[PDB]
Amino acid sequence: YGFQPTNGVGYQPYRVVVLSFELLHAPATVCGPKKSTNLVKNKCVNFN
Amino acid sequence: HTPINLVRDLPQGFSALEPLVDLPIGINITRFQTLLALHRSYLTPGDS
Repeated sequence: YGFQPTNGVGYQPYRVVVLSFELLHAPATVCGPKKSTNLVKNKCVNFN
Repeated sequence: HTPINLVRDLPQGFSALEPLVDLPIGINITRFQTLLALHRSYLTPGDS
């Protein structure tokens, strides 16, 4: 591909990353991040 | 891991085995084999 900075938008090289997420029965290794909150004690709270 | 003083057989006694590792390999394994090591002293020539 002849990419040159002068070219147009379509012409410009683009870095593309595709994250395929194979889903199998097997143990899941890649999980999402943890959105957590502060811990409060001595109060009736709904904890997870 | 425990220390023992007994050559002949397993010692009679009860102990638990705590889990060290859980690996996600997910491969079907039918068989296994153990590996041993050789020990050579200074006196020995290196050859096999």
